[PDB]
Amino acid sequence: MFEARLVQGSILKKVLEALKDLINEACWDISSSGVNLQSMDSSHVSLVQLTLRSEGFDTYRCDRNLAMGVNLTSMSKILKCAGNEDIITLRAEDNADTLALVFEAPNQEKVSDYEMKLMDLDVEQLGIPEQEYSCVVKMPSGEFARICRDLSHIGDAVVISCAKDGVKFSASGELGNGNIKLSQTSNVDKEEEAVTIEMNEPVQLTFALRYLNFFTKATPLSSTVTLSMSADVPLVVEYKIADMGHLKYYLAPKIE
Amino acid sequence: MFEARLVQGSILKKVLEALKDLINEACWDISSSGVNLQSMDSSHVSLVQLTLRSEGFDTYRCDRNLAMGVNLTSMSKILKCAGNEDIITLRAEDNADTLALVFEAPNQEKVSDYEMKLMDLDVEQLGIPEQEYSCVVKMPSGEFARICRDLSHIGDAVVISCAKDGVKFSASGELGNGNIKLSQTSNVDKEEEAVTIEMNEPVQLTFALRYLNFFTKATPLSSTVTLSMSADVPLVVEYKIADMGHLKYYLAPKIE
Amino acid sequence: MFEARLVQGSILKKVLEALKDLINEACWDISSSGVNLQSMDSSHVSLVQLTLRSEGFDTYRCDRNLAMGVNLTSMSKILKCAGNEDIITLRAEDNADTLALVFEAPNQEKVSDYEMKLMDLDVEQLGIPEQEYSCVVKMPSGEFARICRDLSHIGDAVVISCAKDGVKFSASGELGNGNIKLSQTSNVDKEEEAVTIEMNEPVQLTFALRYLNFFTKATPLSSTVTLSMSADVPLVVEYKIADMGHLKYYLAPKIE
Amino acid sequence: REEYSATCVVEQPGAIGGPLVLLVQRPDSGLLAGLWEFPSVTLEPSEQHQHKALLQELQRWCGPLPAIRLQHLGEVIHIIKLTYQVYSLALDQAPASTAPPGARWLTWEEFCNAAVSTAMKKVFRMYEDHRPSLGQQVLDTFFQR
Amino acid sequence: REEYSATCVVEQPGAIGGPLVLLVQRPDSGLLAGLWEFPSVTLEPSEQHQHKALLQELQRWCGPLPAIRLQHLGEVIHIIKLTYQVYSLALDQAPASTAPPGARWLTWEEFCNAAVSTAMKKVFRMYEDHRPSLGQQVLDTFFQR
Amino acid sequence: REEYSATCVVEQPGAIGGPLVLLVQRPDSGLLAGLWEFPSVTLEPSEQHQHKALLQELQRWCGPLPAIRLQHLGEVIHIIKLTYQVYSLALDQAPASTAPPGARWLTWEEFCNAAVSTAMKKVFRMYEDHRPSLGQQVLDTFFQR
Repeated sequence: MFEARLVQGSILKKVLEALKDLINEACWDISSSGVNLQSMDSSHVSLVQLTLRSEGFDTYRCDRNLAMGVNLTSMSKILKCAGNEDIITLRAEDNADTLALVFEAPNQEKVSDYEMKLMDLDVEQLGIPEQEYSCVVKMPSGEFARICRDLSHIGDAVVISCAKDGVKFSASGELGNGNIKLSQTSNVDKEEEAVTIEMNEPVQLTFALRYLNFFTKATPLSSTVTLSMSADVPLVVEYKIADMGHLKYYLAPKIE
Repeated sequence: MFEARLVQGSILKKVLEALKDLINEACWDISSSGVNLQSMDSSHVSLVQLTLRSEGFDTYRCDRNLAMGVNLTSMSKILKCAGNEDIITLRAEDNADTLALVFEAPNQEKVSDYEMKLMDLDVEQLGIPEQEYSCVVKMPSGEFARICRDLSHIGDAVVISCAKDGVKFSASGELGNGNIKLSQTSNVDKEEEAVTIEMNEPVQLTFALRYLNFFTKATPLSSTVTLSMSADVPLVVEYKIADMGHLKYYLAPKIE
Repeated sequence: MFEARLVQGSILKKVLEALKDLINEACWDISSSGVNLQSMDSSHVSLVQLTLRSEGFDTYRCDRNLAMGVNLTSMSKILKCAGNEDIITLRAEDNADTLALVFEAPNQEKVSDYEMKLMDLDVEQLGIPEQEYSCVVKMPSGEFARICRDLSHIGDAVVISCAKDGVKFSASGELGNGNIKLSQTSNVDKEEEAVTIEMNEPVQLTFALRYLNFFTKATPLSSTVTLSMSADVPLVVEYKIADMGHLKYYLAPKIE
Repeated sequence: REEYSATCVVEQPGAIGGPLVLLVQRPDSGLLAGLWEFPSVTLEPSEQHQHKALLQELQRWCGPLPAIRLQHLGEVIHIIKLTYQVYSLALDQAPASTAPPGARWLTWEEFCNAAVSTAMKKVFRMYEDHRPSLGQQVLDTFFQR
Repeated sequence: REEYSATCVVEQPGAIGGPLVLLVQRPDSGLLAGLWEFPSVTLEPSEQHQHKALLQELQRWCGPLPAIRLQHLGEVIHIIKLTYQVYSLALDQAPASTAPPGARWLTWEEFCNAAVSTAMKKVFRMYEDHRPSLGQQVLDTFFQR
Repeated sequence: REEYSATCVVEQPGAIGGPLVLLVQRPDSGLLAGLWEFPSVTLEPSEQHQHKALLQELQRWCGPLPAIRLQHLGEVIHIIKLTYQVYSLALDQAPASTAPPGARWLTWEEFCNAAVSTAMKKVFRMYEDHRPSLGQQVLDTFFQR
């Protein structure tokens, strides 16, 4: 018997919006720790890793570890029926082949309950070796979205440069090339609309803007984003979910 | 000689917006009482009934009962040229095969006058037996629109349940099913954002969400909507036009 | 060596937005006076004339008259990467076959520099005989846009009438016809949301609404627009760029 | 209002649980819209026995086929006035290339639990002789003239 | 600027008020855009008498037709430099299936009150010999080089 | 995961700098997406020598062609398990009508400086015998199972 009550249902709506376009079907790992989801896209070029700690729920209960295969498209259609201010509740009984979703309007006038048919497929398990990244970049989420959107008009690949000074975004195409240089904000501070660089070794990596434009669909989750890189190592785009967990995207770089 | 002056021209814009997508051509009954319009869609599954009492006009004049066949698509294109704050005036002379529409900007700087070519087709007259409905449901117009929109992602048919407690909206499809239960608001009150149930016999009817999604295009007319049902009786979705009349939609239910 | 620094970069974004859809490629005349651009569309029916005086730039420098052929589509894609509050800088060295564009974010945290590959084509030079127009019409830019948009639903041609009283916009089509009469605002005044007519001889000209709907894409440049006409003389739609220059559209009328 | 139509049940051998049958999808607008049915074609009652319209429609849903098995069955009277002539076609192999978007080759059990019109329900009955499901209503029943 | 073209007036017997004629619609952009005219095809002056481009265009607007009536008429000089060779084709029956989207078979009175180019106005004049309407202008007339 | 494919290098005489070759564009999604390569067709290893799928694909990119020159070359092993059989076709003239949207007839120098897959790089090597460019990687190399 698994039941999880989340007061801020907008979190769950945004999460499916951040996966629907990149992953069509994924497996949900439910346990005492919380919710975990790991899946690569069809091309095996990118991977998403969702973690929702149980402590971030109003109510949490899990009598048995569950492995739920879920059509993310179907689940987003259902979550579309939920209001941003609704209290969402996920429920999965022991001998039930379906997932129950209960949306509760704020003023208790309206109560919705859904039931998606659910599926199961043989999926492979991987691991992410938690290593030391040569350069960690923390920057506003909106700004990173604008950059990845803008350079998509110049070219289809982006070269991220790392140094102690700042981070550089470059792209080239038929019409020309462009360089977006973000300086290490040291005199601004104020809100977390700042840019901080923690650089060890200079990093120079190239990535596909198509996949990055799928990652920035997680922008509504967090005001900021962190990018982690190393020498010939997949990129880590991390979106923090408010004191509940995170949503990390992994993306493979290229070499000749 | 027919002339009708309406200060709030937005009413007429919204009305054509609420008919264009459902009815392509309809006949307009003009008389001393006001304006009346009755027409079914091509499939004969739904029907619209528009009533605009003459008392709701700034100026009204009708020397002869007129039966005007009007391409609603053409009339909406013309009404698109009117501003929400314009004073609209309809005029139809005796020996004129066209309808005159005069839009007057508020500050009198701009005056527009149009003339649609008008048509005529043989249409059949029906009647609506004003009967007693087993359950009348009054609810916010926006909420009813959200419900009909949301369940369209689950399935293509909706089952409306009636009881003394409340009203239930259910739908089923390939991904699963959902139930939207609206409680009888007795402790909320405040504005007309409340839900009131006047139930005699329990009603259970199934309808097509496609047609209902055409009805909710009349949402800007009224803050609330009323739904009337009976045992194996067409549905009455009524939209109140402010102290001028109403816009009623009729929709046939199904049985085996 | 040509360098031009413009604090209000929104001006340049709006200008390319006002040319992209009408002209695909054009030649840029750079000199000590400023920037000039003249080009007809493919059908030779309309012409655009852009003038940006050098005095309207924060910094201006031009050591050699330059004739730059520019793909306007490519330049708008690049200008899309600029924020409305960015300081745009155009730079063109002597022996450089590319145009440099530097976008500077307001708080100096972000600095972008682009480089479009640039092209060259043999284009013909024309001249506009600065003559006396029989009727000059000054009116709000938004209103002129609404008129040209609305009459596009009635017909594809518009007849502009001139007189001492006011200006009339008429169009006819399959559904009917319409007349938009704008009165000479003499009791309104207030802001430049007024309409002034300077009429000598009555003018009656017909134009294609398609091309006029390309001209109104320059609406964000100015709050007002001026229309100049004469007897069998191209139309002059003039958009004033704030103390920097203007953007004039020319459009040929018809006769049998 | 008299409306004349003509349908055909294209039958394929298939594998287990055969034989398989073709079924197209009705448009998303109109009377009895959205349901699946056998390929049909509307025509005037002056041409109530023409094979060209049917064979042309079958080519749009199956491609070319050797016209050497088009067999007549009977008459399906659907209660407008719908008059539908029921035909039958059997193929020795699979369709030309594949089922175009909109077609589904269901089995006998897959067809006895899907969704079709009450008119087509009487169409599958004549095919076997010679060998809670609701339907949208019409407002004409409640609003007389 | 020299531009070579070639048009043809496809004529059908029709019924009352005949004969009927085919007419395609010009694109919504360019010089004299939006008006209706007979099917035409642009080509280089090095190939100013080729029937392939015309017959191929006619098939796109009528389908296959027995090439047994393509008759030459004369030369239409339109004042770029437009040179158009005028042909003529007459059919004994109706088009192959129907008029594709963009075609209209108008009568003699239906054509004498529609909207065509001044070049096509001279095209219908040569066809009858052997048997307030405004037009968009060009800014080249006001802005000399 | 074993994946069987088969490609062909359609060669045209052309003019200067010949011979010319055809090249289609890969889809914008998947592994090595967006790059140009010779026309290829995926198939099961049970049908690893069929010409129908290749010749049908060539018709979609060139139209009909006299099947009188389809010559086998060798085997291209691409490191899933991609097995691609390399063929060759030479035409005596130009394509049927023109290159459909998505095709580009580049020269030898125009092809030695464009963008192709490392698998196709070995395909052009076998054709010449008998006569900084980066590529997207896969997360399987960093996340073992």
